[PDB]
Amino acid sequence: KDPQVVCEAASAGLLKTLRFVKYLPCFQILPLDQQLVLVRSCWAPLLMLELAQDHLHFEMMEIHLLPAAAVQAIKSFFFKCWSLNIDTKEYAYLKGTVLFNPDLPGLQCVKYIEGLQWRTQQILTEHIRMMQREYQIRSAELNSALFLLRFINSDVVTELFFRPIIGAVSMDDMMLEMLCAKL
Amino acid sequence: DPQVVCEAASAGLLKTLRFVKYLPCFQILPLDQQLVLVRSCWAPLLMLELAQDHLHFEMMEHLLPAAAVQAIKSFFFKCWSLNIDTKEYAYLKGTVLFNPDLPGLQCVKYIEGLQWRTQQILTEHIRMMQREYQIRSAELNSALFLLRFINSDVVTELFFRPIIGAVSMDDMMLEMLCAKL
Amino acid sequence: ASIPHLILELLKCEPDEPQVQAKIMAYLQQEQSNRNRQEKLSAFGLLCKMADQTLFSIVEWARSSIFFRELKVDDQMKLLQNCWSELLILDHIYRQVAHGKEGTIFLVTGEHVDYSTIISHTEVAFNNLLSLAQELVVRLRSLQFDQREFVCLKFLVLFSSDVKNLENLQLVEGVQEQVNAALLDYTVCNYPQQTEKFGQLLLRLPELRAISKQAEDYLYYKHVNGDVPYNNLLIEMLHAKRA
Repeated sequence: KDPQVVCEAASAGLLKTLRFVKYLPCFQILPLDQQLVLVRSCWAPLLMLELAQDHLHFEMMEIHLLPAAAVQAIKSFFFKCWSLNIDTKEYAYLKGTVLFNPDLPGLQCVKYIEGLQWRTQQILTEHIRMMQREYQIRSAELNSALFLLRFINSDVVTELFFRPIIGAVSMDDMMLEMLCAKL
Repeated sequence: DPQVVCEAASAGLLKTLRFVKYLPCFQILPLDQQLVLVRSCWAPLLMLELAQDHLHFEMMEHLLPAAAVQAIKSFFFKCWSLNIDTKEYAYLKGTVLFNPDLPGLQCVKYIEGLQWRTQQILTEHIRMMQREYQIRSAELNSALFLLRFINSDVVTELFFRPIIGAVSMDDMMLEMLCAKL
Repeated sequence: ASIPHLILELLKCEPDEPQVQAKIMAYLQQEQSNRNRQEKLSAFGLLCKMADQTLFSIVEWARSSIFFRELKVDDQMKLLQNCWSELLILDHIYRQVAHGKEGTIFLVTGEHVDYSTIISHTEVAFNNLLSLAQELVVRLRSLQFDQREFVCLKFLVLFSSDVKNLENLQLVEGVQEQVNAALLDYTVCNYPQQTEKFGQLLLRLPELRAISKQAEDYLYYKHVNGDVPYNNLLIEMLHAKRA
């Protein structure tokens, strides 16, 4: 079946995500207000990026507990990632691309993140050339999955995976406790 | 012949050390390390330069060590025999310069990588033209296999004693690396 | 023996000194106690984590500072990206003025070691460095130095007008000249016959911007040998500033 188990594996995924982010030097060096911003947005895409990586195989039949194409976007994305054979290294930079997004509203450290994204693409363009050849083709392939990700929503995710567990709590409140808890 | 060859044997030694010294991935070294390398690679790297410049020279009844002499001779010939192009000669030199085996190294993992990227960038050159990798590859490794028998004590006596007269090729080196700094 | 209004409140931004060593040392003791089947560190790697924490603490000290608080993050990070080394070193230096003495180095963890036992157990590249620091720790203890002129310097390094891109350039313009003066008063005030002491302190600055570069170059060198821990902060700080 779907509900308790996937939501559990999904929730596990959220932790691993935040642990990843939290330990980044370029990240933990930021003030909390700013750390909180980044995370209060990217958490949704980033979770998706993790779950694709752990090859999450879920299917929710439906024989406020459905939207329609919304749950499709997720599968489509997963499959795209899979069909592209992404190594742990690329995943890591992909997450980086999402995380360091200077456009996010509420940032005050725009310029700082500019450079972080820059280096993010830098170390990536480098890895690509390292592994196999080209960079014109593989770049488009990656941006391909990223583009397919921007259409996920962050209301659907929380509802599909977390509402069963979290119940009646603001996901945004959760992040704060997570930027502090465990570790 | 003596003044003739020794005069140019140094023109290679310097031609060599300059190549090494002005190497960016080389500047990043504590010198004490940066030296450990040169303190060994110099004899070979030298031979590779001379063999690249087709340095011909003969002998006379000038001293005794024969095995030492015949080894050098055999080396230059095996090199010329293999029609080693410019790039190949370069990549060979790097291969000599970086070996993590040298005792006293504090940066093994670093040069191992360099060692790696050298034979890597070398394979690409082969790919680009002369096919049959294992062939051109094991072929060059043959040249390198010869260097093993050189001492570098002999190289000294051969091309430098007549000109240096006892200052060592230890005292020499130190100067070089910092001189053109 | 009184101090100007500036330095009085600057001393208020101090980190404590008992509070930290508890934090850090417990963190490190925790880092090694940690359960990884692999990953020894070990002596070096662990010392990098120490240096990291120090820098973390140094950033808290910074953000939790009066003149630093105003002026927003984008610029906050630019100041940090310049002196992160110079400060990290200086902190150590002073710690060697306070609790440093004979042939004994005092870590920020409150532990101590023999300068001789250190120098022998370390590579030459790192000697040309530690010695270079001591050359200064002693040179300067000689000039009767303490926590007052210390914190003056911290801000001086942190707020160097010799940067580049930023908006509130006026703020640094201010404090750079507002602390130069504030220090000058204290120079002769609570001290006997130094006369040119101000010029001397202000003189040992590049002599530390210089120990810094060489220290970074060392970090990069150790980093490139893989010896530096995974998510380490110094190497991170180095790549932002370097390129």
